[PDB]
Amino acid sequence: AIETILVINKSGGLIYQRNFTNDEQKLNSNEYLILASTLHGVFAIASQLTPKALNTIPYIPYVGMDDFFKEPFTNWNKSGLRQLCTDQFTMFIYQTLTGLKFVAISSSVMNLAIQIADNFLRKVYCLYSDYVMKDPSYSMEMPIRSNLFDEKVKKMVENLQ
Amino acid sequence: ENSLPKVSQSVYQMLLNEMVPLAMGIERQRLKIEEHHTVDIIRSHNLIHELYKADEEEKEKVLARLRNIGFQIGLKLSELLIFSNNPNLKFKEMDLLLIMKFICRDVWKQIFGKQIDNLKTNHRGTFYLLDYDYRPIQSFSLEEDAKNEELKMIEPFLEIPVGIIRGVLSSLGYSSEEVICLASFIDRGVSFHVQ
Amino acid sequence: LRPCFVSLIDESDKPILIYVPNEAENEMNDVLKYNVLSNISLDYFESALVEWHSLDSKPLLKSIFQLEGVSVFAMLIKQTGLKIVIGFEQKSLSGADDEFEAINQIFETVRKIYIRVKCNPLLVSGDEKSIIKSLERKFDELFISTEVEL
Amino acid sequence: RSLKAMGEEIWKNKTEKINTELFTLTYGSIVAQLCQDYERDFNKVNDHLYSMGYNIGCRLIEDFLARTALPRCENLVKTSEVLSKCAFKIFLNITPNITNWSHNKDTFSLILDENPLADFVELPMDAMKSLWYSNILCGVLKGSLEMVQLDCDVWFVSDILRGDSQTEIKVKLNRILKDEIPIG
Amino acid sequence: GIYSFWIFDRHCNCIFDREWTLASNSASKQNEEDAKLLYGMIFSLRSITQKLSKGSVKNDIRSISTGKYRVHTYCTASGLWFVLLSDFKQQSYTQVLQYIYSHIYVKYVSNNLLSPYDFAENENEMRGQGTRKITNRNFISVLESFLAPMV
Repeated sequence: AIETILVINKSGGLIYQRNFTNDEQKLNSNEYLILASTLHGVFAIASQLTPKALNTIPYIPYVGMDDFFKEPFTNWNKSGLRQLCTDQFTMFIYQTLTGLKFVAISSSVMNLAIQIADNFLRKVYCLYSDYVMKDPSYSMEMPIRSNLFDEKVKKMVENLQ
Repeated sequence: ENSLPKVSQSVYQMLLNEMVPLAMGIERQRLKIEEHHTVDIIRSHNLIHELYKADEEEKEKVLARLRNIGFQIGLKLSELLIFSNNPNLKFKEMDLLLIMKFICRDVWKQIFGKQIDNLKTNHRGTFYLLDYDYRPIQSFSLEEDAKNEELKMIEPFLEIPVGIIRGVLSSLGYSSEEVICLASFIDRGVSFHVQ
Repeated sequence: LRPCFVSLIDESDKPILIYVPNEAENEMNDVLKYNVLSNISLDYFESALVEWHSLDSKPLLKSIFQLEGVSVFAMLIKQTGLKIVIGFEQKSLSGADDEFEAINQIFETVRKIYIRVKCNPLLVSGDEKSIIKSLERKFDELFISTEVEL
Repeated sequence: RSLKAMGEEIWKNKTEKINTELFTLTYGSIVAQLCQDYERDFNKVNDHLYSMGYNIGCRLIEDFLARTALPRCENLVKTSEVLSKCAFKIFLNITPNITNWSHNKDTFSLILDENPLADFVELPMDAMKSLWYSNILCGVLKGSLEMVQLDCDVWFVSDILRGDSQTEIKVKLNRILKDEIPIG
Repeated sequence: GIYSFWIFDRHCNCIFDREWTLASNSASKQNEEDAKLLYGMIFSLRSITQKLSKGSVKNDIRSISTGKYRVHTYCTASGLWFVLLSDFKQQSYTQVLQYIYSHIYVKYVSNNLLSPYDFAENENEMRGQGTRKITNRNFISVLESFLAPMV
């Protein structure tokens, strides 16, 4: 259901883009960076609406057949954008405590629907922090040029659908 | 019986709203619209109706033009009512001021839809008809600071069915007069009064 | 069920309107009797120790009279000095108490009609002419012209 | 074709019926009111019938979008055909046809089959020149289309009375500028 | 739970009055700054989904689904953006917003000829710093009638 994944660094810039299974393109690189800068600008102001004028945990369904940690975990994203839905796609956001934002955009629709696309996105943040965090070519906050990263998340797109 | 021709009540109804700022723009005669040929200045329909009663001009000459336009409607629909349908009550030449109850039982359903009337006549000298929810202006709004300031405004809208029912009597041939009040019903208002 | 006149007097003992139904289209010159019946009741406000008023909460239907073919009374509200009276023709008179409270409540309907037309600011300074025609035009359907409603 | 059938579905959705001849007399009456009020200046009633049309079409278009939940068109080529069938057919029970569809796709014309403004209409020889009868239609089309952010100009060029020929409206697209400066 | 209704035109203006239907949090203006920053969140994200378009059509925005609440929008094709901030108990109100456009809006605003299109004050500050327009006796009352079932 998911067809493109981005990751964002904490200083408001794109890190990685892969248009996985859409296979007709019109977007080159810096327009995706325009999306990355604008979602960082949106996620700036998207807490202080405070419309209330005043414990929530995610869960465990075992996405991606083992998994890494079989427990209903916490999440740091208590105030801000989580997901969007339009008539042609839907999009997802997961932040870390450190500051990396973890985009996933899905063309079809896939409560529980945020929670499955949260449970996917803890796995790739584990997979980010084992396969390009431990890499001496990777200087900090740069793009990802590990091909070893890229098929190991390309395998997990077909381990989703 | 026969039910052949149909066009919408909606565009009709906004045209029936829109004869009055038409007439105010007639009396008062840039958005350069038809720039192939000419130009227009502007036309503030929200302020044209806020120029008659919200500025208190000499509308009294203009009120005859609201009175005039319904007459030619009111003259020439009695023949069109038998091309509307032919229900055999449609004949005109049996009664004088006693089928005006029943010609306004049909054309008042054919330009205003409903038939809630409660007619009253004093000794069959003067006949008056009233209704509780008038179909143009009980879809209309206010500026919410009061209500009584808004009933100053709507007074030219009442004068369009002056010309209609005066048209039908002059279609029968008459010089009998007519005046309009504005009622207030108590349950979930405007009255008409002809001689 | 039909009044024979309608009379209206304010607190300065000035008659506002001595309205008579059907003086055109029917019999004239008994209006000359009707307004002097109204003036008999006007100087017959309180006379020869006969007291109409004992309840000060709501001014109810006060003392009935009968004089030379009519049956008159008074209803002094004592609110803004309004002194309005209604007679009835004694010919068609049944003399019951639901009749008596019925003419009490239609006296309060004509009280309602006067207090509605008293504060209509759709026309302002309506105090001398066609206020009278307008209130007559609101009179002449509440007791008559019911003939075609059905 | 769905947009073929939308007009018939809305014609079973909405229930609003006036007989068509009653509409014609209320249009002939108001143009007669302009004809006798103003000084037989058939030139000088096209402008103000257009002013009627402008100030009623820019309140017409949003109830048209209320009944027809349609996205905002951006070319000429789809809004021409949906104006040629749906936006008339839910109001006026007609289907005007687009013809003379120009190669540069900036202009066209529109034959309409019949109109309920000009069903049984005769004009005098004083009125027989220098007047277009449905300039309110020019008004409602131009004031409709400038709400939806395209400043097209249409102008109705030939009556079935004036010249007795055919019924056409010459149309021309212009810029598609959208609103801006949200910073202020 | 519904927090706030707002009305957004093409000229980046809100036309929502004193906060209620649980926008006062007591029926279960100071937010004129909040009109701008709600508009900046939507219009920027209008341009995101506009730039990803598939199949010869544009894209309407159903709902940004934030943390600890939601926001539901209905952008028209006339540039009217009916926005509604839920509390994540019900799903998208994509026909409740059609009911309050086709019935309570267009039959009570833009048919009433004593009130305008609310466009501009005969002047060129439509894009900001303008006092709002929608104050009707009927419309505000019948809106509050309709939405007191929700909150």
